[PDB]
Amino acid sequence: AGITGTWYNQLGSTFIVTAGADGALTGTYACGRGNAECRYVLTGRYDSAPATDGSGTALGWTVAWKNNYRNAHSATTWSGQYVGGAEARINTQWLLTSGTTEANAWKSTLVGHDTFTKVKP
Amino acid sequence: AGITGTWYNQLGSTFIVTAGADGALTGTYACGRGNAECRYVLTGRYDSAPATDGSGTALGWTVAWKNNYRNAHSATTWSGQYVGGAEARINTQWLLTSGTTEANAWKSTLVGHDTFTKVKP
Amino acid sequence: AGITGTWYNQLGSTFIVTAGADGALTGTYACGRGNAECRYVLTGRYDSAPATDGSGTALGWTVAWKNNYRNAHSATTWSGQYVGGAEARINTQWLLTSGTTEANAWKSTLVGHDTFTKVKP
Amino acid sequence: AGITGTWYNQLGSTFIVTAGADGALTGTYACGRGNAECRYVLTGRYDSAPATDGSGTALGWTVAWKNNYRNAHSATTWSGQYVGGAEARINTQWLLTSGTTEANAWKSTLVGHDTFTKVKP
Amino acid sequence: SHPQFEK
Amino acid sequence: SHPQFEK
Amino acid sequence: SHPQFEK
Amino acid sequence: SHPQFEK
Repeated sequence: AGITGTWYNQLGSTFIVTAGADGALTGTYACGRGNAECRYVLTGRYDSAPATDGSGTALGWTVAWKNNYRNAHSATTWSGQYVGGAEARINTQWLLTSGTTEANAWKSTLVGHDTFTKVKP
Repeated sequence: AGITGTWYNQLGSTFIVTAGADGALTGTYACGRGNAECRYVLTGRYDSAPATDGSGTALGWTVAWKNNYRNAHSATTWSGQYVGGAEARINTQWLLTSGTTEANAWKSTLVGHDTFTKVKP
Repeated sequence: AGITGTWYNQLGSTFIVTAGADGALTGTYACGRGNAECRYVLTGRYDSAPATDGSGTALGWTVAWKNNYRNAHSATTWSGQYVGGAEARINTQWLLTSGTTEANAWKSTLVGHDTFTKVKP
Repeated sequence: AGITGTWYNQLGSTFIVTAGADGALTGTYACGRGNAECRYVLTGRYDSAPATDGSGTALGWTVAWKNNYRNAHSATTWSGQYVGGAEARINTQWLLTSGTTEANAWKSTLVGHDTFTKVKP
Repeated sequence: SHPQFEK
Repeated sequence: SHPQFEK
Repeated sequence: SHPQFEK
Repeated sequence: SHPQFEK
């Protein structure tokens, strides 16, 4: 599907993903340094039979920010689409939610965007 | 973790999820009617060792809107937190992205919110 | 347009707005206590010739969180629609952005939703 | 405040804004062609006494998509911050809400991001 | 309509 | 199309 | 806390 | 800081 492989955002974070025949996404999200301490599990889904009209391929994934080294009590979803071609990209918007008390719910969820490319920034 | 089970949004859509010991979320998202044609795979992650200070438990999941019956060329991520107690809820914001041509990228991603409860609306 | 007047969110914050014939929104956003220290200027726009097909009326507004008492170096936009009837409401999603250094841009913008009614929560 | 003037997004839309001493934003949003038919009123607010620690200046504005030529029954808020320097920019996330019937509320609000610069794309 | 919201 | 994005 | 949510 | 953005 052209999705499988290593992707880099413009801050130089990386994730590696396997797109399954079935529509499964599985892999790992890491800081650009790539040490164990900054790797986290990533699971999601994608449209495994996209349009052939030049549309992108819709996907999303989640990372819970807990590994064997660290727990940020939070989780980020990226929602977006894969766009193929000589300059493939994955264009995304994300929601980072932290666990809060009900008082602090107002500040629970950050929003932002990421463009992933096959080559580093 | 109190997450495993059936959840209902205020429109009466439902998902059933298994929270794994490891932080895995797996299950199915369905229309309130619940027929095969409206069931879709759901995968995500959650914080499997949340704070014990009365904070919620952060999670997220993705559904690609393709099953054996239908392909809406799109995918929704829910980002939020699980709040336990006699009236448990999962408070969420979501991003629905459709595959588009580069011209139509502007209209690619809808945003909204869902509150899931253990009991129907 | 049914928009002019006092609105209350579910946390009991309030804003008072004047909808101008021209599409202007002007007024004040306050904490439920309503003291001077928690009042802020609000300006926005609305669709002054909405559809008559039972659609809502689209609007939005901004509050910069600076008054004579306080500067939170931040600003919130509410984007939504006004829905008339015996139980009028304004359904909204908001973006709260704080001024940050470029390092801290990731945490610059919170997202959430508000429902405003004519009667207090 | 360095905000007053003409800004261009990466699609080549433009807005011209006057930042008032008081924190007012007023001006016009246009398509890159700039004809009357594609100009719309813009009003918002900004932090008129930002931090001096190298933080950006928080702002937001709204455009209701109605002028003398066209009514798209919708309104967009941009929430973001102004970052000064030789390469000034305004970094933004936006919410475009259309008036809908209650059935169609799900598709009422699009989300996206814009970077404005002093020079065209 | 869209399956996220169909009855 | 929508005037936020028209040329 | 933040004035959008203060009582 | 947060691991989504740490170097």
